[PDB]
Amino acid sequence: LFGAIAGFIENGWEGLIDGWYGFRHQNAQGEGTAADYKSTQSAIDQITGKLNRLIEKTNQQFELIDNEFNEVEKQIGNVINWTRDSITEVWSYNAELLVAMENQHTIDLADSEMDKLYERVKRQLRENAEEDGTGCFEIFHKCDDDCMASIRNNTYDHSKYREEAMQNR
Amino acid sequence: LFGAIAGFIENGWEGLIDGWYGFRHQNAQGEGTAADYKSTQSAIDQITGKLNRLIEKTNQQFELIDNEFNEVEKQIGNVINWTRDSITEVWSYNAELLVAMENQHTIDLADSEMDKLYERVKRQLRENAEEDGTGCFEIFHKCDDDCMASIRNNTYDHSKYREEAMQNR
Amino acid sequence: LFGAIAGFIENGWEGLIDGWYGFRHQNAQGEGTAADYKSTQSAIDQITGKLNRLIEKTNQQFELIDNEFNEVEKQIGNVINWTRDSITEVWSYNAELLVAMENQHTIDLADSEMDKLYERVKRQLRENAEEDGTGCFEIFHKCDDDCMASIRNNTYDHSKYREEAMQNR
Amino acid sequence: IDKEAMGFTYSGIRTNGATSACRRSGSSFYAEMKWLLSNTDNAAFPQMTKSYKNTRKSPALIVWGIHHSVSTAEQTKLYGSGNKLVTVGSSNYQQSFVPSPGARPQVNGLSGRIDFHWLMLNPNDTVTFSFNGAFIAPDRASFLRGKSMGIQSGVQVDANC
Amino acid sequence: TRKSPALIVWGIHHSVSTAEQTKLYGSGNKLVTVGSSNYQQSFVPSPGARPQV
Amino acid sequence: GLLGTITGPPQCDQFLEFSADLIIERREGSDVCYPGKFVNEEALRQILRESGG
Amino acid sequence: EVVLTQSPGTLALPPGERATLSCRASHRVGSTYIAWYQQKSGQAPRRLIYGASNRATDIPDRFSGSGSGTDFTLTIRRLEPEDSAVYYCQQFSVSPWTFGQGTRVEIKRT
Amino acid sequence: EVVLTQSPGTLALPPGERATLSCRASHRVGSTYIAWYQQKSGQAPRRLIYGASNRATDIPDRFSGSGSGTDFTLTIRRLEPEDSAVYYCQQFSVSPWTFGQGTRVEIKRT
Amino acid sequence: EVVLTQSPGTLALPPGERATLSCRASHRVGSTYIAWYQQKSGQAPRRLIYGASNRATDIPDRFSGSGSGTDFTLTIRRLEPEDSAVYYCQQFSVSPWTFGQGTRVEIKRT
Amino acid sequence: QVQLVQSGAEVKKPGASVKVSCKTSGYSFSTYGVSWVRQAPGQGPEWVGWISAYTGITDYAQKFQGRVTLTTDATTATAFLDLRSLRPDDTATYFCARDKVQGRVEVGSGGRHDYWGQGTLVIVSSA
Amino acid sequence: QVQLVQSGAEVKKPGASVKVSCKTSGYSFSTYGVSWVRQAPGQGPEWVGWISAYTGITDYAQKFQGRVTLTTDATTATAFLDLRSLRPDDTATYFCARDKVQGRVEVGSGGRHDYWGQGTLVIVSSA
Amino acid sequence: QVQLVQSGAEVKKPGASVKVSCKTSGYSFSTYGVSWVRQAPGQGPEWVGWISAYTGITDYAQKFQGRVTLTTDATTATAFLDLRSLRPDDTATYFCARDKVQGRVEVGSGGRHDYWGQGTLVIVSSA
Ligand SMILES: *[C@@H]1O[C@H](CO)[C@@H](O)[C@H](O)[C@H]1NC(C)=O
Ligand SMILES: *[C@@H]1O[C@H](CO)[C@@H](O)[C@H](O)[C@H]1NC(C)=O
Ligand SMILES: *[C@@H]1O[C@H](CO)[C@@H](O)[C@H](O)[C@H]1NC(C)=O
Ligand SMILES: *[C@@H]1O[C@H](CO)[C@@H](O)[C@H](O)[C@H]1NC(C)=O
Repeated sequence: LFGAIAGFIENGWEGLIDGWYGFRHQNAQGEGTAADYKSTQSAIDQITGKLNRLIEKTNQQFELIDNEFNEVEKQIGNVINWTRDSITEVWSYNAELLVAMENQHTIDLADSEMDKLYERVKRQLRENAEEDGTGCFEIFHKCDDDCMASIRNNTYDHSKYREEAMQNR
Repeated sequence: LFGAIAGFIENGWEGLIDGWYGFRHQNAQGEGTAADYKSTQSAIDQITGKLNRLIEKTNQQFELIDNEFNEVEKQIGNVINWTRDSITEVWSYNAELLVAMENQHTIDLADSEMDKLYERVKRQLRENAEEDGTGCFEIFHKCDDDCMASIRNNTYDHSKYREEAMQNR
Repeated sequence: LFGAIAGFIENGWEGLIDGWYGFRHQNAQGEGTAADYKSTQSAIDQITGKLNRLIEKTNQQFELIDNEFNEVEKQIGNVINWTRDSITEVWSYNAELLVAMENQHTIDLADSEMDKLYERVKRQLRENAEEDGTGCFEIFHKCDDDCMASIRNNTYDHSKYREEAMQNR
Repeated sequence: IDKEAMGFTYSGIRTNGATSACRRSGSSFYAEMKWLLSNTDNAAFPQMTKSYKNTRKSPALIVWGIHHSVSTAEQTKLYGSGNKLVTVGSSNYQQSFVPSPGARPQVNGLSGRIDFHWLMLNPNDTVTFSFNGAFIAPDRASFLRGKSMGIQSGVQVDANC
Repeated sequence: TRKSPALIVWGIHHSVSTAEQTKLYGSGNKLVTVGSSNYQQSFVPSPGARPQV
Repeated sequence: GLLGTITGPPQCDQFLEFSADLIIERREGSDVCYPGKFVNEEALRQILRESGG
Repeated sequence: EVVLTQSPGTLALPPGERATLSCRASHRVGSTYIAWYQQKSGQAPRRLIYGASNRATDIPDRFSGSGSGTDFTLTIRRLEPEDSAVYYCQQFSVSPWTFGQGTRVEIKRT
Repeated sequence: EVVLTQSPGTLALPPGERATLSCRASHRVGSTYIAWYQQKSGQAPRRLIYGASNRATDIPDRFSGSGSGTDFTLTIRRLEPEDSAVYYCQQFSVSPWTFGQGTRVEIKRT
Repeated sequence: EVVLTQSPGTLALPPGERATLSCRASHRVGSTYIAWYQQKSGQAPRRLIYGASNRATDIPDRFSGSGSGTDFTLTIRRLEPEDSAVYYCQQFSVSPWTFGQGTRVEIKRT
Repeated sequence: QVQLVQSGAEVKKPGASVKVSCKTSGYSFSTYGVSWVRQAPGQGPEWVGWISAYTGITDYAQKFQGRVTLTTDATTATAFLDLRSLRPDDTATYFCARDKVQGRVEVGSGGRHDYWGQGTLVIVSSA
Repeated sequence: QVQLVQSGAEVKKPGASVKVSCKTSGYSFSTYGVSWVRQAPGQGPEWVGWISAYTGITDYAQKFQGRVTLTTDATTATAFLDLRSLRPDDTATYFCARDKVQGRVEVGSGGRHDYWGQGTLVIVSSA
Repeated sequence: QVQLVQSGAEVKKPGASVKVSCKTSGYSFSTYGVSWVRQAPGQGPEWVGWISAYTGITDYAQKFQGRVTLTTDATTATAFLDLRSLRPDDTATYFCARDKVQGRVEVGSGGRHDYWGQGTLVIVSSA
């Protein structure tokens, strides 16, 4: 894997239909859940990049070289069949390896994006919060809805809550 | 690489024949070393997954198209030889690239698993310990054998040793 | 990606012509910038490893099998053309996938090396500094030029500045 | 392969040519083939025409032979003078054959040669041989039984692996 | 006389017998030679009985 | 013409017994002086091409 | 899940003849994750083939498995009296590990 | 950046004949990131083709795009009077998203 | 480690003839990591070939290296008097960087 | 029915600041975002910039970097194009076009400049 | 000699809880782990669940998730199968089989259901 | 003009410590680093060790691990080879060679043992 999407974060949120990643906060005003648009779009861009690169066709034209109606001579027929089968094997190998390799990277990059957003919030809170261990951040200055929103759009000033938080350890 | 198996962890333990990853603790009761079964098995599963996918053969049957005893005509012979050599080149390329790519991922995923277990323990201790820098955790509440075992099977309650540890910084 | 070269570190230093990675410190003695030789060379080694593996040619000799001057017979000609085109497609596919895959890994491993050096310094400072969030470390014991140099060549003793730093939080 | 008698009866010729090259009792020939001669040690070979239908579900392997004598003298001794023609007809197939008397190097002590030609008669399709000499007729046709693989080797067979 | 190659085709007629061929064209060996720059070949008829198509 | 080195028409007099690691054919080449052609000419060219002389 | 469907339901053949048993998967399974079993009335199923073509220990060489992708075959080259039983194919590539419904083999002659 | 150069500058053809418009890129662009547009004097450009060969909604099937790599083609199989306009090709694989200078199509007969 | 074994031990050939020197590795080495050296009695070894086929600066074009995998060849197309020396092949793909035991080249005629 | 309706034509003095609007109807907003193309009189089309209505991320061409600012609906699903320090070269027809799927993975270029606005002439002169 | 010996047959009332054992001899424990298969009378075999004796990780089929619990030796290398809320459908023969290499990387499926137990009939009825 | 000039020949008693120098001119220092090769009288060449003048990273052969130490210029661009516990086997000619591009990515082996020193005989005997 990477840094655990299916690790310390135990499960995903089926209720999160607003994006691919997001925050779920809890305070004195109730329950809150909002998606993160930029990190979601980062993931979406990369996968879209893959798909559009993979979904593609040749502009190379191949013709008929044997005959379904009146069979060609055996010796040239067997060479042709032997060659075609060989190309089939190569493309069968390429195809299955391609898809397998891409799927490994797709899953891992999604892991990557989740880890990147997570450790970003961690640096965003400085010493005002502590790592829960399940992807959560226990805040030590009772953050209100406006405070939470400042964390979401990366504007949270750590040094304006620092005194209160470090006191409460 | 990833996050350093052959980095901040300077070397491996040849004495660790119980698993692929593990803990080595030191306290007032003596020396201790035990393997981690789950993270080891995670690595073993992934590698086994690769090997069983890679070790495989065709169910495609290829026949004879030239002759070792009485040589075929030169022109069809040269086409056949030219084609076969070409397929050989493709499979030689595929093979060496496959193995090289797989080996890169095998090493890196083993790195990944070690990093995942490491930073898991880090979150498991909260503020009761500090990062040594060589993969160790200096504990500030003199952990006994039962305390160590609670860290090994992910049950260690950080808040039951928190007071003593934060006092000792 | 990985752990952000083009993430929390907002941009690179065009003035850094001494290496690929490095430090830029600020204290009471002025402005300072120096490269890190070992982590740079790690990256350079890996890329050089790729290139020398990729830049290569066959020792397989291929001959002429058709004729530019007096054309071969149509049926064998069409088989030959069909086969050659097929190999072209395979090598065209292999080539573009190879380069694309390598470029993805090159960028990511450079990311890896930057993250490895960064989090190494983080463990090197222990509790004497705090994470800025832009790749910087705010030091709490006013580090002089000799102190900075000790951080650069991995000799900085954290416990000789610990008291002063933890006091200043 | 599974053979099948094609049923070829003749009249006004011989039908039992042989050679020391094919040894069984003494001089023999090809088991599945018949060396058609003329009656006496000369005289003519009356232009004959023989047919055979493939009444089976799969294609029939048909094979025949043209005999190239050591000389034009030997060919007249066998079949008679004048040009000898062998035409072969079917639905897919359509060809003809001419003998070529001449001296060749001795193989198995002989300087005469035999070209073996073959066609694959389709189901319900019929093949017909027009010939006036120098003809090695098939006694039986062949049919393929199913599917196999063929190898060429210089090592022993091991039934235990 | 044209800028591209010309597809030329001809036919050799194999009679049911040598009697029919003499009736059509006359006795003796019948030869057809065909010549060009790249091409160079010859053809011989072959009277005989074939299955009826 | 590469085949000319076998039959030996005037253009090929200097090549009747040649030796090479690399043999190069030119478009002006000609296997023939008296008009004619080779049966299975491309098979023979490929033999002579990898003959060394 | 992966559905293993066997055919035929019942196969009746005289002793010393060749029996061919099919197992067809709904999804492409790697050859390594396929096994064949024999079971007689009352006893535990003994493993005949593992990995689609590898014979298990002390299994007679008249039991040979083949095939790949979605089509797998257990061949009894020459039937013996004690081969009269029920035969199951199994997949354990992805969970749930599923079994075929089975094929019964019966012999002949009164 | 990627330079799209179209040819010809001006194409004049009678109604019902076949028009072929070229767009040649400086760099290899994936077929998906290429579009063709029609524009008449005064109005907004309507999208004809997207992805190098896919027809846009309600676009007549006489507009067909083809090609790959660096050579792309918009074909008007049979010209109609209302096809007299200017035609631009566009690339949006890598920014800046660039346009071709255009090709004008004119009809005939007095 | 990687063992480079050279052949022959000693090669004696008249001046102006073609000399062929072999170096056979135990393991597959990439062509880039192979070098050939010349050494005369008393002096330092001068580098002739690097990367299995690239001539070093100011090296005569009668020294040409070839080969790949485990078989590498240094060819002296036409021997000169000053070519009488000892020739070593070297590998530096994986450490320890190993040398061949060498091949001595001697000339002729009294 | 998806339609892009832009503001009316405009006349500005050189060195001033113009603001063209683009009202959105038919689709949902923040599912695509907008590309802007401008066309000088008698000249071809040239791409100006793109903004996501989903993320807010903008991408400009080098020519306009520093004097162009793209924004999106206060809440009414409408995109704006703000140009300033208007040269006489900036005299052109400014088109907005709905462009590129956002909060979703989709193959192909079906949502690439698929619907355009009627246009907006911007005349930059002093007279 | 590897052998799997299960406990004796059992009769339970509907809604009760059964417990089948599986004693291990021959191999080492925690080197494989165990698969469990059950067979209804006159019916085929169906996989129940798997447990690692090395890690303790269990994997059940959806049908039994929530009322089946697999465990392993207190220290005596033996595996247990605990079913509860026994329906009349749960009437079957319960087989344990040694399954899948653990603390080691190995190619192939040689250690997949390689040795089975004799079986254990579980009759769930009230009469 | 790149040239490697080594120190003069040396005679040491067994069990002592020798120190060969290698002065660098022509190129820049810390752009390559140095390989060391030694040659016993009448024998072939054998690689000793390599040191980067850019990073300082050293790589020795197993035979010399623990009694060889390679270092580089105090500031004067010169490399040193320090051997100790000198056996009589250590009697050889010690060559230094400029080797392997450092602070830069480059294809090929053009900078691999491209320039050598004249040599330095080290005689280890008691007489
Ligand atoms: C080649 O394979 C085709 C099916 O793809 C088959 O119909 C044909 O008979 C084969 N060729 C010969 C010579 O049998
Ligand atoms: C093709 O290669 C084989 C060896 O693989 C060789 O024996 C044969 O002669 C070659 N073909 C011709 C026409 O020489
Ligand atoms: C095969 O392709 C070549 C160009 O690569 C062409 O000149 C030749 O005519 C083609 N073959 C035939 C039979 O047309
Ligand atoms: C072959 O001929 C028989 C006899 O008329 C006829 O019944 C049968 O359908 C024919 N089959 C084929 C394949 O022509």
